[PDB]
Amino acid sequence: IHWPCRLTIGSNLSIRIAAYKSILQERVKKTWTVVDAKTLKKEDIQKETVYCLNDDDETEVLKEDIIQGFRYGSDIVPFSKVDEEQMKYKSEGKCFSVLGFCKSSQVQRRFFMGNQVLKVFAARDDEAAAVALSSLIHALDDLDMVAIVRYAYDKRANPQVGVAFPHIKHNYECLVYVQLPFMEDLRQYMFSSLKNSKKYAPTEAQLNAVDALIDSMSLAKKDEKTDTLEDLFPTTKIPNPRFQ
Amino acid sequence: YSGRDSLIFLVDASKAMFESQSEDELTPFDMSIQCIQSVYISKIISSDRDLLAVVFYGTEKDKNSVNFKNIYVLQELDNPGAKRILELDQFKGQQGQKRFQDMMGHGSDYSLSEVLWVCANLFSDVQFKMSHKRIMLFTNEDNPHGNDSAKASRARTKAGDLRDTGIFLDLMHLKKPGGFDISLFYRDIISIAEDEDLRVHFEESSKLEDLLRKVRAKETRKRALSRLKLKLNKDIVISVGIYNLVQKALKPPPIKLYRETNEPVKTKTRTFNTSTGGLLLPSDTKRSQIYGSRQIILEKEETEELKRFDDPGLMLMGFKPLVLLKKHHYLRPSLFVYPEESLVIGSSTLFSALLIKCLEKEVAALCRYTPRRNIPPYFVALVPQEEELDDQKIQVTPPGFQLVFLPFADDKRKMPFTEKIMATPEQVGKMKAIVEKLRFTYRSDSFENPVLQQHFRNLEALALDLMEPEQAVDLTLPKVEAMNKRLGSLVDEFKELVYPPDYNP
Amino acid sequence: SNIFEDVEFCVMSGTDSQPKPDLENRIAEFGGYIVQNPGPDTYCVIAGSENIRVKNIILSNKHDVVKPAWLLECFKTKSFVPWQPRFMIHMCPSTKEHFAREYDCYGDSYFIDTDLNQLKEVFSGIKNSNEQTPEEMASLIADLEYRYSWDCSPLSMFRRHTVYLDSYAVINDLSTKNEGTRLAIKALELRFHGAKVVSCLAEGVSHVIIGEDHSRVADFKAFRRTFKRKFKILKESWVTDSIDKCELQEENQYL
DNA sequence: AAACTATGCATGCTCTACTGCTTCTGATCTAGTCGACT
DNA sequence: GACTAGATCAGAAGCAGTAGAGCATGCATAGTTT
Repeated sequence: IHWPCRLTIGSNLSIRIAAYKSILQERVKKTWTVVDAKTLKKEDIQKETVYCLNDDDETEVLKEDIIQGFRYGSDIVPFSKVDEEQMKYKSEGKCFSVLGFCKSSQVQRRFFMGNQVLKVFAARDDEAAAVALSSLIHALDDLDMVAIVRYAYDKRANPQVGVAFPHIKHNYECLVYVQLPFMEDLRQYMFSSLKNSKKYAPTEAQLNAVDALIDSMSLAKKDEKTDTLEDLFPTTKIPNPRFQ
Repeated sequence: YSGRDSLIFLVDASKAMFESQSEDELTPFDMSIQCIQSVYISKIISSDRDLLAVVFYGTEKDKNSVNFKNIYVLQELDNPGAKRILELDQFKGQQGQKRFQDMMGHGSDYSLSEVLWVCANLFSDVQFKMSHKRIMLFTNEDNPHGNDSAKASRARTKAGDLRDTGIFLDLMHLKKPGGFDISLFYRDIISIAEDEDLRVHFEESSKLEDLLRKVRAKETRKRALSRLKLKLNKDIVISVGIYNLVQKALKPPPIKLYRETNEPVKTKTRTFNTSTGGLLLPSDTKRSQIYGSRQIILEKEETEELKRFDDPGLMLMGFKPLVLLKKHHYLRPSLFVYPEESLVIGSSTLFSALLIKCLEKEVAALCRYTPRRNIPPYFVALVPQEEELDDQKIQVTPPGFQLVFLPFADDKRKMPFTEKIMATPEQVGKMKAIVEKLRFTYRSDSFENPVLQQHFRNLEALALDLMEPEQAVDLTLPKVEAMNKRLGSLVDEFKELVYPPDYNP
Repeated sequence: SNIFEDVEFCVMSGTDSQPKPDLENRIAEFGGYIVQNPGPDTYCVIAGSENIRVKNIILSNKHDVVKPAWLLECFKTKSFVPWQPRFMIHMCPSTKEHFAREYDCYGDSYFIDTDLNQLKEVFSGIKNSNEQTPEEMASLIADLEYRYSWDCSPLSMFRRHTVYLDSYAVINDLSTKNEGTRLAIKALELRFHGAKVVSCLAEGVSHVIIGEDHSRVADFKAFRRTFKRKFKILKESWVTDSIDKCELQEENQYL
């Protein structure tokens, strides 16, 4: 299916766009059902959830006598569900706004986040939107830039900051959007340097052997008929063995 | 870094600390209280497992484990909480200042050796392993023992003993009418003395501004997700640890409390036959899948065995040019692979040689990845990473391998057919002008998660009983006002060039 | 002494003279059930401060917020006192409907009479508004006094007698304000006693006061001829005698 | 032609298991002090 | 001898991250009725 929205650079410009999920991890939809060992029937199995206090007597409490709360460090503060819904961050749903434009070098793959990649095309059967999107894509490609944008599927979806970059092919052209990490999602881990290390300095013979191994195990062949790199082991086209 | 963090706040309670030079300027005691509260909040949010203590010296009343005179230990080393924050805030206001004077007193003789001794005793009373032992001295006085030299020598000896033990001390000098001279007496007490911090200070310490800067983000210590095995061959083997340099941030899980008494409630689950009414175990159950009219029954162990191909770890397959790794072929966040050397010796040299050779040849190592048992294998690419450090020798990109998951055929979806429509040079130029107008520099930490920040603020308001929760400004908004003011007439020209008059987008 | 018999009570009082634990202990010992959070069974929540929790409860119109003073008074008399708008910070729709019939929209009642303190609190509840006008407000005040026979007040004696004073050399000209000594004080006192003083001589002027300056008597006598209603020129002794005797003297003796 | 209903899907939320890493705690070996004995 | 100390090493609790299952709910689009 297509996700329709409006790419807005400011408060006036707006381009009708449709986003599809280009890449998304595939999972089995059928779920294993627990049944009784003897009768092989689901009816003879029941799962019940009960709540009790931290006491030997094991006092029983109704499900309607439980309040949500949160730990604040050495203590727990109640936080009712209605209170949380009232005080939770609220924003307009289905927003695709271009926060800004940045050099493609400033955005690195290693910082990519999320579990999906979106492909954004112009609105179907819309000449003006297609022309505007093509102009934007060509300008970004020529300037070697990407668009840092704000994305939200709907009202409930949490706002996300992502990067959209051009993707131009002779068959079609579009934008590729991938989520970017927040300042809270980055881990600052320090690792000891390996280039300046003296205890783990390889010798010349070891480097030569590693070079020979790398050359021998190359998975790409340089076809001289067109002077192009052909992949002998393309793992992207292989199906997932788990399903089979 | 293994252990916890211990922080003790020493707040001087002399008369000079309770006077304000100019109007509209909070007294140094109140400033110290606010700094302590901010540190408490930052510790509660980032890492609540640390220990914080608050000790006052120079007060009339005394409360110490040894019964030293003129020293009060308001809060012993313990995990931070809302109760301690409220207790500190009780002295925040002028009425709180009066309460502190009445219940604590001020204007009494004291010895720095005594406060250092009680601080050391407090440190020695913690049963947990402390990675860092730190003390902060909030005092605007620079020559406390100006009328006695024996006390100065005792304080010097105590400071030397604390430094030898491993205690790291700071002096958060505050505003003074005349001026603060660190070189006078405190120079020999600070663990580390900076050459710049030698002249007389006529203003507040720069550390105070940093301390007051509240930070709202969970800090996680370095930890390897898995110490897996890389097998170039069935005989050649090395050990490598996997880390997640980037990880999604989730709010703390909610907890169920009893409404009547507000206490934790234990949650339990059970399964029993509707006929026999007896407890059942996972080993006394079968998994069923219905396809149309047929039913297929498999044991739990069989279902687990279904997704079993190879043992956990990384198995090398070959090397591929980096040009073949598409940027848009992203499925999951990338991981970091670094040699361990704690399991198999000699792996570090092999890893370094492979890294440098791959960097020279610009080839990524293709491998089969099995993070855990009973997990289907995946295809991953290890791209070598060059150790990158910015100015002043601060690392920004560690050396190792970047593991990127290569999507399978099923993970890819086919897009609907579309007809290409090239844009004329004029429209492309107008878009170039707009983009150049909206130029901006991007950094990894230029944005904050509004949901998490709002949740933290709401929790703070609930815990501290504040009137309202301070609204957290979100930088994820496009601030259309500035963009419109900057673009000018470019948008109208672009619309005229592209959008027909009878369009109404 | 279980006046409170199996009643759920939620206390959320913070910055107040009596802290939470004392109120909780008193409620527990007074045969009352104390709960940290409100539920469907709770019928009122005590709140002495407008904290975040109290505001959230107010926004969710499903509970009643009561000031701690209500519980203190209940303890004082050792009995269950009926609710009043004074103690209620919030009113649920059921309680709002209940109070609407018995009590006025403000903190005033329809059946039980009002006293000095109660009327003071009622006036405190109503906040000042600016939908009135000086002229219409004065007219309404005069009508109210006339309807209920309130013309015997000492400070409202000049309510229905507007007075124009010759404090300007040129009539109907504000730029010619005079520096008179007795005249300014007399005008100030007359306006203090409820009289209406207008800087512009309009058709509504009914009385005129002129001091020792007799030069302008002819001008006033000429002006009053054109006026449909002729005003009266009175000496400064009339007002002084009226204040001294605390009642309106006849102007015929000072014309 | 327009209004109401139907399916369909996506994403965030909750729970329960699963595995692996880190820290705390309980069981097991010796120096010193007092005492017993020949 | 006995004991208490001291140290010291092996098992259990907590945490973090992942997968699999079931649902809230709202936003889109296809079909039926007036």
